[PDB]
Amino acid sequence: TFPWLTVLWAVPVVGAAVVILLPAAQQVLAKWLALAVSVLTLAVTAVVAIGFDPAAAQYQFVESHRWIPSFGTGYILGVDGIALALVVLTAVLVPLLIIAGWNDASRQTGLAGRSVQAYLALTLAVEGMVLMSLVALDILLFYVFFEAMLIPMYFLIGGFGGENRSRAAVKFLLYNLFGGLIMLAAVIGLYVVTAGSDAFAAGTFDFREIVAAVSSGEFAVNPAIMNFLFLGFMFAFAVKAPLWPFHRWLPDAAVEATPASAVLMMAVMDKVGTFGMLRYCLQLFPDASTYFRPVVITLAAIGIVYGAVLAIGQTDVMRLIAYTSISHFGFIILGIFVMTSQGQSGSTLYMINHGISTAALFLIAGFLVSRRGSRLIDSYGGVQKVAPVLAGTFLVAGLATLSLPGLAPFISEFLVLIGTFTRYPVVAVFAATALVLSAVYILWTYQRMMTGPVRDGIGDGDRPVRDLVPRELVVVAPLLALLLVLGIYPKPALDVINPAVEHTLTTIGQTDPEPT
Amino acid sequence: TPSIEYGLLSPMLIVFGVAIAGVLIEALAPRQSRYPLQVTLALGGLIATVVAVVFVARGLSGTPGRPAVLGAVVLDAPAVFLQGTIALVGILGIMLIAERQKATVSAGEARGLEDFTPQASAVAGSVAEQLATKTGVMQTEVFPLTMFAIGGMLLFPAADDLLTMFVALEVLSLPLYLLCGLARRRRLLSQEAALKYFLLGAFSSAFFIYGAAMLYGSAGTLDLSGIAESVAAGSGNTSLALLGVALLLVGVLFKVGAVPFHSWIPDVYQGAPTSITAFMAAATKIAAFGAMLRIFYVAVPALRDDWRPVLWAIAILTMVVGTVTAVTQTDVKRMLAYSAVAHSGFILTGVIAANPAGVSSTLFYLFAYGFSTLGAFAVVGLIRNAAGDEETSMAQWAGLGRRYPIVGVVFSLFLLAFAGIPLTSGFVSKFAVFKAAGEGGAIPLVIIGVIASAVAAYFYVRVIVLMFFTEPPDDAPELVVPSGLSTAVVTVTAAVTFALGALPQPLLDLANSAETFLH
Amino acid sequence: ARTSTSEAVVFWVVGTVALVGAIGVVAARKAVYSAVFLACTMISLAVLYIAQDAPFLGVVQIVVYTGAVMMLFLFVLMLIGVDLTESLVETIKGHRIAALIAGAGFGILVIAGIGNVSVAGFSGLAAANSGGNVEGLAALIFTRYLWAFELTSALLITAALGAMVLAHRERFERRKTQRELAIERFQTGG
Amino acid sequence: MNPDNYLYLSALLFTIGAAGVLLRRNAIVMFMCVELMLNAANLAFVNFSRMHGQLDGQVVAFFTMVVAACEVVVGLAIIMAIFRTRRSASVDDANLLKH
Amino acid sequence: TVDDKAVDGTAGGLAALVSRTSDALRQVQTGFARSYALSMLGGSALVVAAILAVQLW
Repeated sequence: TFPWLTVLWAVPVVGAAVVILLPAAQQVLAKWLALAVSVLTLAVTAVVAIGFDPAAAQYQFVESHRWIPSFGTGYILGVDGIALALVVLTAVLVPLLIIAGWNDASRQTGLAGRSVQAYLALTLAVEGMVLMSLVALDILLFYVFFEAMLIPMYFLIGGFGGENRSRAAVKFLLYNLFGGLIMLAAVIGLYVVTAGSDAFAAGTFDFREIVAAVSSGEFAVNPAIMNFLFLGFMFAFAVKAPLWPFHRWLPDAAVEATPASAVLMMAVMDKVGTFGMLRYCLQLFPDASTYFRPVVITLAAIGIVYGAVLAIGQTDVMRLIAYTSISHFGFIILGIFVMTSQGQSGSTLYMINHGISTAALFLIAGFLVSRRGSRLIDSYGGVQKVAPVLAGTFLVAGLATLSLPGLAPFISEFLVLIGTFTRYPVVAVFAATALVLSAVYILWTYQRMMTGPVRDGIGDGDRPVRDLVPRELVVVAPLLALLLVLGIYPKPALDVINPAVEHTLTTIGQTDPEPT
Repeated sequence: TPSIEYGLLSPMLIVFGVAIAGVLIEALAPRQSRYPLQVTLALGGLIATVVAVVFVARGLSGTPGRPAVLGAVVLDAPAVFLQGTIALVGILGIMLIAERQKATVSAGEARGLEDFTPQASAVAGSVAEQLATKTGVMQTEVFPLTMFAIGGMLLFPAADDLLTMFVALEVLSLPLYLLCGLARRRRLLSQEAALKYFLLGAFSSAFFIYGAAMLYGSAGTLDLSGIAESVAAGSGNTSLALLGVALLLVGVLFKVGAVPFHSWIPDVYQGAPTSITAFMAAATKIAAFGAMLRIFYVAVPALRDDWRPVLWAIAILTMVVGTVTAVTQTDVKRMLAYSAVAHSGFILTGVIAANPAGVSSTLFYLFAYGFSTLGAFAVVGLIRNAAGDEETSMAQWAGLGRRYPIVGVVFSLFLLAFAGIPLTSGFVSKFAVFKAAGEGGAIPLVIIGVIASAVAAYFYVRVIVLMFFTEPPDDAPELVVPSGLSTAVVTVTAAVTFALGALPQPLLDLANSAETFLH
Repeated sequence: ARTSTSEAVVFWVVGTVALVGAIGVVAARKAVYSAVFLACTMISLAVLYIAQDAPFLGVVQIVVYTGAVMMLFLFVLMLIGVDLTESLVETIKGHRIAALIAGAGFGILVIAGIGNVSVAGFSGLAAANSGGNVEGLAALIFTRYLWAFELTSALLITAALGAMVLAHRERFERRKTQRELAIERFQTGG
Repeated sequence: MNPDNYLYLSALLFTIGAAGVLLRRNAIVMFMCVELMLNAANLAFVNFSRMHGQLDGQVVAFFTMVVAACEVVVGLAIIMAIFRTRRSASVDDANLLKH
Repeated sequence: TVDDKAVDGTAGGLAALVSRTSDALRQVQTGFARSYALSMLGGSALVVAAILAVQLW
């Protein structure tokens, strides 16, 4: 059998290496080669998805090799429905981010003229590491790449990006790396516990073996040790997926980085955190996850409402979008930890829809910010008159993030909310208030920016706000199309997500509560 | 007659014979030909040594090591692994040491790119020093000294007796004392570093020998296996044994750089020649930790319940004080010295494990970190101010990567290896030591080391921030290559650092096979 | 365990001299006094070695340390002063008290760790020195410790190299010879 | 007399030597104090060799004497190098490397 | 205000504490060889710890 996942994750990295190795004089050719690598990765993802059988075994396209037996970790890849969803999201988004950031690195000087090549290579490396993390079926391999993906993104923020890029990159890398190091403590504890248990020949990192051992009850561990390990994993994923109050790194990095890099971070990269909760936290520590479910549920709900409120209070458009994304990750984690088929399937579909919707909205806001010279909300006005298409696409993206039923995110949010209510009705209502808060922070921003009299310098002056160029349409139209398709007909995604979710719940001894 | 295992002793024998031959070259070779022979004699001599090691390694595929000189030397798998590591690091360090001036109109290039003053006895800045520099003279006696240091270090892990271990400590220490004071630039700082290192090293060695005396009194023997038998059988005093273990630990900790004994490392690494600093920070750490491993895994395992609590504190301090003190540092070399302190702490966490996993993790950690440190310091040696002095002021490195992307990327790789980022040999290395500690019941040390690594990542990352994210200053420094040797060292070191991160199972199997000392 | 009363008296007097010599080395305000006190301590320790059935070691101590302390006295005159009286005022704030406290604590802890050891048996060395103390030392040195013996040669070479590199001045600064000084436009006399 | 007294004396001498290294700025006096420390170690070794009825401790004392002489010579070379530039033999003068 | 002063405030306080401790420790690096020798002679701490490990304290 062909090692499809190995190629899937290797192609982005090899392409990044080739791109960075290109001479300085091939900048345009470097851009086209990076786009071609992204498209090849997307084709690999497409064939994997097409061959994926949701009715078949839980894990498919499994590749297994000995990598570091001394550490009890093997090169084990395999994609489930949950992993496949995020893999498809990353594969589809990365080319769109590349064609969105086509010229983001143009103005950067020095670096032996490799600025464009460096930017493209870093983006492709992030894509490859994210993909391999998604497909990895080994705790230590997954941790390796979950932590490694930070560095390319750290360079991508610090290099390129705004004036305060350095501080933002430092805060990013240090928050995420402190979390990853706590994960390292938890992972070493997991290895030690597995070694001390007769369930395994020795200390083990094979995710499937450990999951089976814990589910069968053979790998019984002291609930305190399991609680500590789960706390480490959850803390790492909570800094990665911006669970409140650990979110404070995300706004600065998102605003200071280039729009494509910021989207890659929030839309794609940060998802690895939430996915990490869904695959490991629940399945490695079902008892600890169940015990801590109230606390994590409360934190997710507070994140939803608090991020919505802050987004309402923001004056910078991009920071507003970042806080919106924080609230959306709040929804994702709330749906994950409620441990309901509806809740978890909705959270996965929400990972997908939020990736797409935040990508669209953030990229459109980035285009608008590039047209002008300031990110301030008050710096704009009546933009709809000058750039009808830009304003229309921004409205559609906001409506998506606003969770309209005609667009994909609602389907997920609904599904999450439903799942939350059956177990924690008060939390469900508290989250549902975010439906109002999202209308607020989307439509008020639209009113402030696109409506009213055309602000000075928007339709005239040296930096007028011209409508979207064809390339920006190439970026935007696919995202809006995915939003509309996953809103009208989400079933193709759910058909893949629902089985994997069931297998997950079956694994953790959880079931949707019976109706009264 | 006493049987001598020349084959086993072929390592350290090639090295000491080569050092003696280099002294002969100094004695009776014409000036114009001293450097070509010495570098030819040194490098080749180490290459032979490396070959010898592998042959010895093959010889050890049978019996688990064997004594060589009627005790006093034991070549077991850990010993040969450490000796191979030291030989490789010595090859790289001598390649650094042999670097001359990149080029000039006058032929008098005088081993200056390697920061070695043409005449150490000349007063700094004196007309004699200027005339010596102009004439292109250079003290090639450095090459023999280095050999001797390597010699001593090669013996220090392999010493199976307290007396031999002490002699090896002195043999490796004295050449380093001398070499720390030969810097070409900032001669005052280099002389101060040499004086501090000599004073504190003599202090620590006095403690080391006093601890050896205490151990000998407790066990009535100097062989480490004999001391182990004495302590295990309870025939010893059991108080002198503990006191001697503590005093011996003082010396070995000074050599590795634990916090109660770390203070020498920052000053010495800053003041010493950059090439000498690069070679030393790797090789001395490797040798000292090898001796510590032999002491705590062969000589005195039985008193684990007695000395384990102490090392914890040391390790803890070493991870905290070593890292926290590095946070506010503004000098690249000084920061890297504090990083060496913190990494000594990380090694000590694995040493505390007191399990074969501990030995394997420590051996791999030493290999990978010696390489990474050597490469980082070699790169630091290339950043030259306008005046030509090694530009170590960290603020001056702003935009350095944006001007030299290849060197910037290599140095960032080394820094991330030090921080322990995955896909770097440093992460595999930290994971090995922390896994050994966790298996050994020291998971609190794992947690503290994790927090220390989180702290240290900040100051490792600040360098990358300045290098790439900041614009170059008006008077920014420039690279001096300066020759093929330096480029080869940097490239080999970066390649090893990356390979042992991506594909560690090679050499990790070797470390695993070296989990057992000969008792 | 107990030793001959003669040995007890020898230890008391000679070790009193040795302790006073060490105290003088630390406390003597004139560096030359420190060198003399070091010589006294070394000779006292040699006498103690002789008393402890180590005649060769004591005699070698006397010889080599006589030489070494003579050389240190020479370097005191060369580098410090012929009769310079050091101030010994603590230059680092609070360092003197801290150093004294640390030294006292370390000594007390070391003595506590030593405790009673000879109570656990004290073999008479007469068995080993039988056949000659120097003969036994030769047997051990060149059989059990020939490796360390050879490495002492490396120590000597390193010391010589350090002396030649750091301390030896070279042609660019060699003092002018009387012949050279006389011949300088006839500088010296005209 | 109990033989263990010899060890206590060593413990004192070593201690004093240690204190000397802390208390005296002169490099030469520091060398003298290091010599005191090493000779206290030698005395301990001789006492233990007598205690165990073997000469190994005496051999170790001999080798410690060799090491002490070599270390003293290396320190003297370093101090000559420093003095020729700074015209001072104080350890506290080499204070440039700090913080 | 909570975000800017409380949430971000915890990280800011952690960074301030780390920087203050780093400066305090760097002040220990007085640059005098004799102060370093005093810290080394603090190895009396190691000796007493090893001795007390059997004192059961």
